[PDB]
Amino acid sequence: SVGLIWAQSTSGVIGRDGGIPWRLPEDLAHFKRLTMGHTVVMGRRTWDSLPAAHRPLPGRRNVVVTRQTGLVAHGAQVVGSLEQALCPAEPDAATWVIGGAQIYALALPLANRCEVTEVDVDLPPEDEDALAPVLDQTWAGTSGEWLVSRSGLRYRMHSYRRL
Ligand SMILES: NC(=O)c1ccc[n+]([C@@H]2O[C@H](COP(=O)([O-])OP(=O)(O)OC[C@H]3O[C@@H](n4cnc5c(N)ncnc54)[C@H](OP(=O)(O)O)[C@@H]3O)[C@@H](O)[C@H]2O)c1
Ligand SMILES: CCc1nc(N)nc(N)c1OCCCOc1cccc(CCC(=O)O)c1
Ligand SMILES: [Cl-]
Repeated sequence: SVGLIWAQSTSGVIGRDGGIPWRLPEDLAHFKRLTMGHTVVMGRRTWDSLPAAHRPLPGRRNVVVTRQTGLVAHGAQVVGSLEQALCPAEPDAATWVIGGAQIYALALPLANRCEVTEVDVDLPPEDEDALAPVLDQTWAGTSGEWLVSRSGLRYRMHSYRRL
């Protein structure tokens, strides 16, 4: 079972300028709760985007997908394709693909679950933005209530499963 987890603005933006263009502590807490103890698979750009105290993400098996031969990622396992990341020598009951846009597009056909945070922040897309995948009719989901963060942003969590 492979799941995707991401946070997006309502407009679909997930990344800008090498980072995430809002601050939402409640989403980071949700991400920690869903992923702790499990495998997290990410593209190399997302690995390079992690803040220092989160590189590697503590308490998870970190896997980094790159085409670079010989890349060392201290605290993570380096693999050469998403398929390799999903064929571990040591199986894990739960594997989460945690971004970014390039890796989500490769992972979506292989996944059966998506956990999405929607953030009500106005971000007209800009040309180098990383965008969320769009879930088609093969997916169905459920939505939590709109909540207000302690920092003031409206947000809500959606849970999708493959039909
Ligand atoms: N809001 C969220 O939930 C969320 C989550 C994660 C990331 N983000 C944001 O998203 C952005 C990063 O996303 P991104 O789309 O630019 O990059 P990405 O998907 O994280 O990483 C892209 C890299 O993955 C490797 N890769 C891609 N396709 C591959 C393939 N077929 N085989 C092997 N390796 C492959 C390449 O690494 P090499 O160049 O090393 O070969 C490529 O440069 C950042 O802004 C980050 O902050 C947001
Ligand atoms: C929490 C974002 C997130 N949220 C969900 N729901 N799914 C994800 N895959 C997801 O990204 C996980 C990879 C990035 O991890 C961190 C971890 C800690 C602090 C930051 C700040 C980024 C900034 O402020 O630029 C980023
Ligand atoms: Cl974390």
